[PDB]
Amino acid sequence: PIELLPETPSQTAGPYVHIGLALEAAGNPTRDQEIWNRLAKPDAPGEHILLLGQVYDGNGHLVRDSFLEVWQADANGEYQDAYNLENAFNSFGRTATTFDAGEWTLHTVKPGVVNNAAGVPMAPHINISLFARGINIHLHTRLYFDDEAQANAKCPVLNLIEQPQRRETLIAKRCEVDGKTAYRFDIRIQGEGETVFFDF
Amino acid sequence: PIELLPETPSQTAGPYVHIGLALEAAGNPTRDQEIWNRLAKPDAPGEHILLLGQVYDGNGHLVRDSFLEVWQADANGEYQDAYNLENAFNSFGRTATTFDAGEWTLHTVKPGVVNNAAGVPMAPHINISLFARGINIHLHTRLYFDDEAQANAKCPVLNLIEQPQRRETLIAKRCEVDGKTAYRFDIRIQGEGETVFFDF
Amino acid sequence: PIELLPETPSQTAGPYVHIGLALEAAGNPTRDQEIWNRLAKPDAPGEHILLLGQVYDGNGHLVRDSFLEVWQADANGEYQDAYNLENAFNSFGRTATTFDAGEWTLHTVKPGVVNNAAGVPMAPHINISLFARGINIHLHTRLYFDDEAQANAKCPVLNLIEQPQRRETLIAKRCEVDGKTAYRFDIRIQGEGETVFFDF
Amino acid sequence: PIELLPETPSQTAGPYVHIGLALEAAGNPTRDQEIWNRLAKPDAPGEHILLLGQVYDGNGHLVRDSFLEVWQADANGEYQDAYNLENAFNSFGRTATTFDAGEWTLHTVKPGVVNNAAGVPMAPHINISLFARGINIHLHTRLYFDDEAQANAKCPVLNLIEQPQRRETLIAKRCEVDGKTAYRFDIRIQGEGETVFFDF
Amino acid sequence: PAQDNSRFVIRDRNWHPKALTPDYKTSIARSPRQALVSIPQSISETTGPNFSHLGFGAHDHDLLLNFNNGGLPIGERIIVAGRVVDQYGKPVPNTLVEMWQANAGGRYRHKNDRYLAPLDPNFGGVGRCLTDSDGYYSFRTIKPGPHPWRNGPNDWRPAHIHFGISGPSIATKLITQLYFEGDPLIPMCPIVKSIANPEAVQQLIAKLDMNNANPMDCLAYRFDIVLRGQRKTHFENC
Amino acid sequence: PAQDNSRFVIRDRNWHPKALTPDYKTSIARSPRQALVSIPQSISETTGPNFSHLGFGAHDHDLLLNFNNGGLPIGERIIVAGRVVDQYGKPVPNTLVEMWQANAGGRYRHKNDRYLAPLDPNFGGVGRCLTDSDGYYSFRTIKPGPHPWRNGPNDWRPAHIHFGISGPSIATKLITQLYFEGDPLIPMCPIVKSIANPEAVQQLIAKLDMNNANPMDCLAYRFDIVLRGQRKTHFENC
Amino acid sequence: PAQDNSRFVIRDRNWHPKALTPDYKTSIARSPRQALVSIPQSISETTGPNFSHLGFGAHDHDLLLNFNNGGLPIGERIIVAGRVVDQYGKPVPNTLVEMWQANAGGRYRHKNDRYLAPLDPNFGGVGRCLTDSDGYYSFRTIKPGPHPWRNGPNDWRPAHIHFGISGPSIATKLITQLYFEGDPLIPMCPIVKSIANPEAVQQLIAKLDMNNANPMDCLAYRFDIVLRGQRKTHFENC
Ligand SMILES: [Cl-]
Ligand SMILES: [Cl-]
Ligand SMILES: [Cl-]
Ligand SMILES: [Cl-]
Ligand SMILES: [Cl-]
Ligand SMILES: [Cl-]
Ligand SMILES: [Fe+3]
Ligand SMILES: [Fe+3]
Ligand SMILES: [Fe+3]
Ligand SMILES: [Fe+3]
Repeated sequence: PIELLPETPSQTAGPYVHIGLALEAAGNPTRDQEIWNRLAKPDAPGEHILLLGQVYDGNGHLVRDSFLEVWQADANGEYQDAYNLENAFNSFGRTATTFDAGEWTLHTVKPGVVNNAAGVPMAPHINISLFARGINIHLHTRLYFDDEAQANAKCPVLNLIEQPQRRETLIAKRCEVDGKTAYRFDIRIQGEGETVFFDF
Repeated sequence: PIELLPETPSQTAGPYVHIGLALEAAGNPTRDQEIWNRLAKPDAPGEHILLLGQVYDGNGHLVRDSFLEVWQADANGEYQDAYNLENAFNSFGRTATTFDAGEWTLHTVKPGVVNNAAGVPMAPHINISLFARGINIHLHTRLYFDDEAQANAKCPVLNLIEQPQRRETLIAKRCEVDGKTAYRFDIRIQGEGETVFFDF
Repeated sequence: PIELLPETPSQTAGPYVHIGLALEAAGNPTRDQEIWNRLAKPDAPGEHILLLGQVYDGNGHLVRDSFLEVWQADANGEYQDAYNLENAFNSFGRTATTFDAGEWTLHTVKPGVVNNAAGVPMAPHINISLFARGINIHLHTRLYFDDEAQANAKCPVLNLIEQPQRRETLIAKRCEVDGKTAYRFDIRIQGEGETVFFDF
Repeated sequence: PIELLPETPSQTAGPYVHIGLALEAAGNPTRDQEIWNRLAKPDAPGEHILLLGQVYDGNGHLVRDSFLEVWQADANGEYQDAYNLENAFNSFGRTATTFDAGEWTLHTVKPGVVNNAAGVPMAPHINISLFARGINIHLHTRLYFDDEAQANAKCPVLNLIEQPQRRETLIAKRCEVDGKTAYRFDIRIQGEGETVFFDF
Repeated sequence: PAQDNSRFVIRDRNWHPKALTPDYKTSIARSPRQALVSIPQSISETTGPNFSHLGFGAHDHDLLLNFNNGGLPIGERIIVAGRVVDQYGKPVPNTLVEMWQANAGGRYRHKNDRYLAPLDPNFGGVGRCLTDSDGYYSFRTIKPGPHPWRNGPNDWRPAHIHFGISGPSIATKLITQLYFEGDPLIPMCPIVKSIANPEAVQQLIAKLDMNNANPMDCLAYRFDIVLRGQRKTHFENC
Repeated sequence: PAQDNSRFVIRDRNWHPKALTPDYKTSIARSPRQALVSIPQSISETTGPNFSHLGFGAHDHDLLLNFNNGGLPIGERIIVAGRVVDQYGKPVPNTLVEMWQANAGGRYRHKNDRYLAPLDPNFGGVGRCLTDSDGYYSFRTIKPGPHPWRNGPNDWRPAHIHFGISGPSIATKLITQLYFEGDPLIPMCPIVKSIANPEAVQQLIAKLDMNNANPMDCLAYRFDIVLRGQRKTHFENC
Repeated sequence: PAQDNSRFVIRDRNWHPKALTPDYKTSIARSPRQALVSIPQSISETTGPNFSHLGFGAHDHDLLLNFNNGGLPIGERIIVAGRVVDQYGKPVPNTLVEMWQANAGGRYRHKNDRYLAPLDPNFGGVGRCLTDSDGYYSFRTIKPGPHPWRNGPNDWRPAHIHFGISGPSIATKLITQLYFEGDPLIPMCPIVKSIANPEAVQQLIAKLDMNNANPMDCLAYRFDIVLRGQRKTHFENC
């Protein structure tokens, strides 16, 4: 059959990933421009939200060296690929877990609705790629919202998860933090309540 | 050493097994004669019992597409191999789990006692073979009866299970369903309370 | 794919074929029982006929060393395989061309009708296998009759010959020889008027 | 020496060519735009001629399933490559032989004179490519006109045919069909009067 | 009634696919994690149903006609034939062979198959056949099409026909899949590749069988099945 | 109007099938017995039709939809794609590629095809496509079935799709047949084997192209075509 | 009467010698130039004579005694024996095997053979035998000598015995030639070499069979014959 060039194989990001990708968190000086955890300036359109979560291994223990990259639509359900720290909104960002609490945060707006390739609406979601020492190839997941229950029930991506109980693992829990809408999204890499991870 | 012809290797029965092996279940028209779940006509000797059970994967979720084949002695502890839908009794039957409830049912008699090859009586039992999507070679098990404790305690096959706790996974639970004697036999393919599976 | 034992390959019958297969024509003594050119004793049922023909090479020259084997139905359209010189009729016979005139003869009855495998009637025919020096594998043909024109036009074997002009090569010409119905069937192995030969 | 990529090898067009290449002929519905046998709309410059011919195999029998492609200059001896069914004239056309008569027809103009690569005028000609069941790679030929004897006598392509007698196989015969100027061009693939075929 | 009079060669469970074969995703949660418990063979294991007297319809083995809704099914007409023998090379007479498959387009006639290739109104997908006294069975069918499925993101079953064979005992009963000679999907399938030995995979590939074809009519494939070797008991309880 | 400005590498007529190839019976009486007459290339040979402005319908390249009688055709859904280049490896843009084939069952929609496998009411069998500016074409179709034919007494065409490609001149025009990877009928066909070189036969075998497949939808095969090399004239009439 | 209840594996006509094999000179003018016309098998083709009740003389298989004119023939006393099977390996019982050959000096007892080697007054050179219930036949004869012939200017047939075998039908009937292990005339013979495939030629070579020899009496050669494979009809007119 047809064989193409083989893809360069993945390797773990490693414990020192913060050196190249999370300069502050490593303990090192930052350059003038950094890809980080603020996708929205205060002036961006949409509902402003705080996201937070922790990451657990198969023993129930915090992953304190993990690195997350996210990709989401703006409030209109459009992806903004022209990355610029002058933008009020960027669709892409990066965050990491603190070596102390093991908690990551992101400052963004709630994404609007995007259709799948067949034109069926997907519930509002943030695409997540998880990297860390011990993780040989990054894990893809989605963060959906518990105040979108009715949209989530019709999502054609959520519905590809065969067991309804596993879908729960993708639903962030809404709260309030210092007067701002916030959601917690914890990730369990392995075991009881293991978070659904995607291949695409 | 001596090598014979190799056995044709097993493959999964796959999700659509019912269409070749359980025609009603698929949404399909049946033929005039089918191998199904009624082992005893109402006039067969012995105690008429309803058997039922559900099947669980390693995440505790119902296996709705499983297919079972059963082989058992008649009330007199003899194996009736001459399969014929005119017979009062057949030792062989097939059943499957419904795509909703996930429950299978068999209509049969309690099997009489049968001796092993050494002449040692085995407790009354139904031989089961379990097939499904994701099961690459079928799983062998036995269904024993909780109202045969004395016999079960002495079965040379049950006594081959090293841990006593695991023996209990093979003991069907007596009840009544609409006034008829019934037993529930649940199977757990994997994990907590994993059903004992045999090789022979 | 499936490969069977290969068939033993053909070789020419050779010029001296008469030694083993046409004992008289070689110039040698005959055994008490010989397979030869009388398929019908005077008492056989059906129209008694004389068949004759010559065989030509690609240059228009007589093949004086050729050997023919024929196979035909009796007058009822039935093949008689129990070969016996006590029979009034045998379905099989052998003849050869004289080294002098180059002419073969057969004494037989006109065959009745036989259906093909799909139940369509074939015109009356005699199956012929031609052997000779220079002929590496024998040539299969059929002798049909010019007094069966309407049957011949519907024959499903004749109709497999794509060109109507080539069908003519298979039609024996009726005559009278010493008061007996006779037909001439000449064979042209190669060139102008080349006789149709079959593979089956 | 220098080897280039090899050309994709030819295969027969096969008996059902018409269905891909001559939709009417197969018994098939045609599309809105088809490449067919009318090279000149009634208003094209030059002399309007009907071309017709039959095709013979080596046994003298009609080739009823043949397909021809033609390429010719307009009346002014220029090649019109911009194919368009709106055009007064196209230099390209396709035709085929009917499954009954075995005759093809083209509606065109007489081509004007064209020079070879050395500047030498060639006699007026239509380039033909012939395809059919049993023709493994198409046969190239030329159709010249019997009323251009002076030009034919001087054609640098006709003069490449060593034997004069063979040149005549390329000369179409002028007639009238229902008052219109016509020429017949028969092709003999094999044997007596075999048509000259070209390699270039 | 059936008797304990034979023993069956023990399975090689490294020849058969293992239970856990993670590229075949559904096997992850449906494979036992405890070892199988070996038990000696007794009358319970060494007998099984004989289906000689089950009532077979005239077209039970012929898929070209067993789902007739006023035409022939579309697709490549084929005979699928072979012999059922045991490991000693002994024929398995009067045994039940069953089979099921998708239509020419890879569409299964099953409510849970929502693949967008259409159903065929003259094709059901099921057949059965008892082996004759020399071990032979045959079916007539249409060659099934490949079928995409929700395993990896671009996974396709090779063309395949599912087979179930009873044999002389419940110890010999087997479900498997037939594949077709030269199909380039075969080495890419995580169900095929649940079998670790490439020589085991070869035993599942039917061979084009020109000698068994009906000219102008249908091709044919040859698929022979080997069930566990059956021997007499010897030197038992002495 | 077209100009004489290019020359085409001479054909290797031992690479292409010869005219006389007797196992392919119909070739016996339809092959010339005289040698072809070589002629130099002139404007007559080195030009040809450009089909850029022929009016193509929306589904001319899509056999799943170009014969719609109220459903989808039955059989294996496939994309057939590739590139047309010349022998120098140069792309052949805006060239006419045409194709025709039997349905899933090997039945041709042609009055003279009386093979007993049924017609498919949503399948015609014809497509056309102009190559894009980089030499690429593609079709969507159903994979054709093998077809028996009256050559030898048990002869079967491999699954195949006929192709016609115009190229830049009548010198480059070509008709051929595509075959499919792994088809065990390929080495047995007297039409394939009209080609004497096995490496030439390989150039006609389309490869399964998983990377071009639409998941849950259709597979894909890759078939690239090489037309005669085109070069500039050099050192002519001096 | 005979019945149409069997089919015979189609002949491989590139395994057999082809008609036109010009080095064997007589085949040039005695070979058809048109394609053979394939026809399906009917009862005409699939039946044929059975010679069980042909009367055999006590010496019909024994060329040392069937031309007795006062003594034994001169030459190497040999048994020629073997089995007649079909391509499935099935014995062909009660079938007619006929044979003829030159004497020890390569001279045929035929008016047309004027070779200067003398006739043997106790050798005729014809035999026949019906196979037994297991497919076996045997002959006792003298090993024939090579034979010069007017083909090339110095052509010699290898030592050979002509065989004719009927089999169960006119479709299986075969005439061939036996050659002898190690004869270096074999690769030089244009009749032998009418067969293109050297593996086919090997099938015609009888092997020295010491196990079948009579000590102090005669040697033995083994020559097995494979006729076209016979099967039952299946799925016909349905
Ligand atoms: Cl659901
Ligand atoms: Cl006709
Ligand atoms: Cl086998
Ligand atoms: Cl390429
Ligand atoms: Cl006698
Ligand atoms: Cl005997
Ligand atoms: Fe590192
Ligand atoms: Fe399947
Ligand atoms: Fe000889
Ligand atoms: Fe074709």
